[PDB]
Amino acid sequence: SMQDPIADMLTRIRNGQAANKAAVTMPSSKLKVAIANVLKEEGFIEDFKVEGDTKPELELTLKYFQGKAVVESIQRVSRPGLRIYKRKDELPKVMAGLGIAVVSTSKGVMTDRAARQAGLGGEIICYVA
Amino acid sequence: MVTIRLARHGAKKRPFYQVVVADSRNARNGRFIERVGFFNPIASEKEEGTRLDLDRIAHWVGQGATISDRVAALIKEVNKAA
Amino acid sequence: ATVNQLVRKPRARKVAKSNVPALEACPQKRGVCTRVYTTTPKKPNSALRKVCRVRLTNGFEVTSYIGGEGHNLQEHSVILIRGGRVKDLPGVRYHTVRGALDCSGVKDRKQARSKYGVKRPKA
Amino acid sequence: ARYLGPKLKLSRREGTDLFLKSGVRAIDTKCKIEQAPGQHGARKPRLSDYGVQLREKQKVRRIYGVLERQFRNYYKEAARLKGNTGENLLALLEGRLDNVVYRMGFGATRAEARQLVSHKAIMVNGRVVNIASYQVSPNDVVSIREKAKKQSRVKAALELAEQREKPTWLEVDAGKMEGTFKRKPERSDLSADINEHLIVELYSK
Amino acid sequence: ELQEKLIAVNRVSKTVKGGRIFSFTALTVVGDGNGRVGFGYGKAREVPAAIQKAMEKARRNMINVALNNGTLQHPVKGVHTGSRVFMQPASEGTGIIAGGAMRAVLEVAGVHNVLAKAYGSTNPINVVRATIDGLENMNSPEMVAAKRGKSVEEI
Amino acid sequence: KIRTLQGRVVSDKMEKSIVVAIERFVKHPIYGKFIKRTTKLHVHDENNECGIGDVVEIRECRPLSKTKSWTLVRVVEKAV
RNA sequence: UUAGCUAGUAGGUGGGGUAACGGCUCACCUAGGCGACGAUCCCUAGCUGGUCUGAGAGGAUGACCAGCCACACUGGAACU
RNA sequence: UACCCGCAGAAGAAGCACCGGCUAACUCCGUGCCAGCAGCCGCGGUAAUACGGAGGGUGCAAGCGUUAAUCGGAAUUACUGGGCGUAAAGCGCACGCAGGCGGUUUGUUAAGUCAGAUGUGAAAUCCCCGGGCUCAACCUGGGAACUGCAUCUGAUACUGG
Ligand SMILES: [Mg+2]
Ligand SMILES: [Mg+2]
Ligand SMILES: [Mg+2]
Ligand SMILES: [Mg+2]
Ligand SMILES: [Mg+2]
Ligand SMILES: [Mg+2]
Ligand SMILES: [Mg+2]
Ligand SMILES: [Mg+2]
Ligand SMILES: [Mg+2]
Ligand SMILES: [Mg+2]
Ligand SMILES: [Mg+2]
Ligand SMILES: [Mg+2]
Ligand SMILES: [Mg+2]
Ligand SMILES: [Mg+2]
Ligand SMILES: [Mg+2]
Ligand SMILES: [Mg+2]
Ligand SMILES: [Mg+2]
Ligand SMILES: [Mg+2]
Ligand SMILES: [Mg+2]
Ligand SMILES: [Mg+2]
Ligand SMILES: [Mg+2]
Ligand SMILES: [Mg+2]
Ligand SMILES: [Mg+2]
Repeated sequence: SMQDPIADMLTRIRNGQAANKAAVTMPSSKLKVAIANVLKEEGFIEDFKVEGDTKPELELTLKYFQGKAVVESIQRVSRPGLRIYKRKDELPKVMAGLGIAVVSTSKGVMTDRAARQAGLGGEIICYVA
Repeated sequence: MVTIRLARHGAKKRPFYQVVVADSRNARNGRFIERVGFFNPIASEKEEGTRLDLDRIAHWVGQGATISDRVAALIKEVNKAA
Repeated sequence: ATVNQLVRKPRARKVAKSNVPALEACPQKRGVCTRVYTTTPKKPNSALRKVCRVRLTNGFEVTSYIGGEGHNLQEHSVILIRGGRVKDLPGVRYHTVRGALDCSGVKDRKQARSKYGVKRPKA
Repeated sequence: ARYLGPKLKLSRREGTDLFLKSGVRAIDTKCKIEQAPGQHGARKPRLSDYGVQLREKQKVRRIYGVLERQFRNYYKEAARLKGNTGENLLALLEGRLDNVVYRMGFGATRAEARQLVSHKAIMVNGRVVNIASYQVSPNDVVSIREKAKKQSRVKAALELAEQREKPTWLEVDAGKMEGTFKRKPERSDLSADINEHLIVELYSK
Repeated sequence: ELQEKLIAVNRVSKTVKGGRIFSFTALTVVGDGNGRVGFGYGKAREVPAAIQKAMEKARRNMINVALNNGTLQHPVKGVHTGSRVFMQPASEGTGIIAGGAMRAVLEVAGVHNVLAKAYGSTNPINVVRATIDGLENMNSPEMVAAKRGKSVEEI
Repeated sequence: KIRTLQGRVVSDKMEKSIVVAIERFVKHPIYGKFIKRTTKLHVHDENNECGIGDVVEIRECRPLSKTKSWTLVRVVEKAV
């Protein structure tokens, strides 16, 4: 079943990028929007849009640099089957710092760098590079 | 009772004493309460040789702790040069 | 493979099986020669290999190799045994220590004398 | 605990002069330096990667007269110390008293210098030191003690030292028969034909 | 300038009417020492002809690797057939600590500081293919800056 | 300064006593998954006010029997 | 290739008991208590700081030193 | 006793394994599927660098080999870090209790999670910078570390109620 909506969003991005698709649409959620924000603010996607009221649909405009997709790798870390939580000092850095780790902290969803600056820890949602 | 004495460490023919606060019944190099100094009788007399935390030693005597004849003499020696 | 499957049934570490069980984690074992004979080896080899049936101090009855050219060994000889199979002799999983107990060293050896219990020749 | 056999054999195997002789003579006049020892010396060794690594380590060991146990402990220490392991290894060897006695010119060879140390003819800061492996620190004064100053060996060795390049990291007074280990030698002060990375390689596999 | 090293030589066999025909294979790597690597694979009835054919093929088929002052940008994974490869940027004065097939690629590419490991099959041809491809897909802080439209403050 | 524990009443069919289960999520020391872990405690309930299913607050005290060293503080929630 | 275990058993009341709380014990009352988050049964074993190995995570281990426990020919028992 | 001085003379002090590939080190003679070697592949029927001796060589050295033993290499129990069409591996198929996991919104809670503070985590050991034995081993000062546990006060994004 649809037990992991977050891994689905990442897979929709991953497959869309591989299929040279201009955009990817999926059923929306606050958490999907919070991740979409971090992806846009770090230049992994162009822009995101939430259409509808009763059945919200999140659309993400994919980014393509030159002959290639911007998102090289996008993997789910913490998942329903095994939750990954890290302390401020244990926070992981993707590509030795050249990539981002989406962390869910007490003060919201942000990058590994952001949480490190804010002295926070949390659930490691995904790795993006 | 609680006593302030020396635990023989160092090596064969080169002893190094550790001033310890302990229950007199425990073994010399065994179970102790507090490390309160050290004594090197093979010290080259140039830089250190005998160091004692006299503030903690007096705290323990003030609580009923006895002191060995060697440790008592080392307190006399440290109260004669410094 | 599942995290849930490993929580229920953890990763099972294989127990190592010894090729020298009669030694019972001892560098050597002492025993008495039950039979002192020769055996022919496996494909592609051919010879009359010197072997002995030895009853050890721990009760184990094993077959042991008698290395080197020539030996004084017979039934009731008290010998020392060490690990080491003989590849073309199936069942032969031990070696007799030459130059220990009732086992003599190899006669007139000059090279690798330590391995055959031969003392330094006077010269 | 010391190599006592023929010395030029070691130079012949390594294919370079290891300074195992005083230097009075040209190495070629004393041995067939370009040929390996024994019956199969003219044989060209198509040496393996392991073989080239081993031969570099043996060469360096044979120069300083260090056996495997002490040398492998020199590596362990070179690695533990901060900085370049390869460089640290050469500095530890170069800091040895027997080596310092040779480098100052008190001994014709490192073996002669080692005998001077063992035979209680060498002092470090006015105190007698007879350990060949003694680690000499910067600003230390190594001197031929008064009773050994008369020795013809020492006078003859300082003469041969004049014919060798002068070590930048040492200050020797030939008349007094005393020298000062100013500082540790830099990598640029030591031989370029020593490929210490092969030794660092050999001990890491 | 061009640094070239032979990795492996093997004796292969083809069967005909009148028995086996033995040929030789040579696997080689060439590099500038400043981020350019190419591998070559030659086949010939004699060893020198094969090592030669390999070097020719290695000189062309060269690629560019985005080095970071003698080391890698980030830890990288390489894969080819049965060979899985892992490479990590190490500190200054550590050297190349890797197996023969990976060490030759890293030497001639000019990677002076590496911690490497080959997993699975250690077949030299697929190990060097996995290493080269790993170094190839390795991206620079400038490349990730260009992609993201942010620059170059990845701190 | 009042150390306290919270759990639901598993048994109430005991004169002036109750069995309370304290449930917690624990990270697996090897496989990292968060596993459910229960602690059953024999608790003193004078007057027998706690009923089966009720969420209760308990505190550690001196031994009251061979299996009881805990006593009731308050009934947090009652009757599902 | 052990699935059920439990009568001082689990809890209550009162008397006794201990230096001390307590089924520690006794009388009476209630019918509980434990267990698939592994009880019961069977096999093995002193525990730790640490030790060895390993890049780590692990693996293996518990001589010497130090801490805790247990034992003193075997089984039982108290006396001071 | 340490240590220092004097005496006499190179005098009293070198062995062990290996040399076919892996693996640094090659020849002759003897033997002839024998005698024998062998960690693994494998050597031995007339040119055997593989047996045995010799000469030469390589590696270690007051030790050197052999056997035993733990971990490593072994991503070969794979948490980090594996797999199941044909190589070992999808139960013959379904239903389904326990269990695991669970769409989306708001409020609430604060168990998991995250943050800070405090206590504790013996000393020795390990590590770092020093000091002392002629050096070293060894001894030793101070620090770092003990990645843990607990309590209290907060945070509320995610998980749970
Ligand atoms: Mg020695
Ligand atoms: Mg394989
Ligand atoms: Mg009572
Ligand atoms: Mg026992
Ligand atoms: Mg003893
Ligand atoms: Mg003990
Ligand atoms: Mg007792
Ligand atoms: Mg008794
Ligand atoms: Mg060779
Ligand atoms: Mg042999
Ligand atoms: Mg012949
Ligand atoms: Mg072994
Ligand atoms: Mg493993
Ligand atoms: Mg597999
Ligand atoms: Mg088919
Ligand atoms: Mg099959
Ligand atoms: Mg099927
Ligand atoms: Mg609120
Ligand atoms: Mg400690
Ligand atoms: Mg010192
Ligand atoms: Mg210390
Ligand atoms: Mg300290
Ligand atoms: Mg919720």
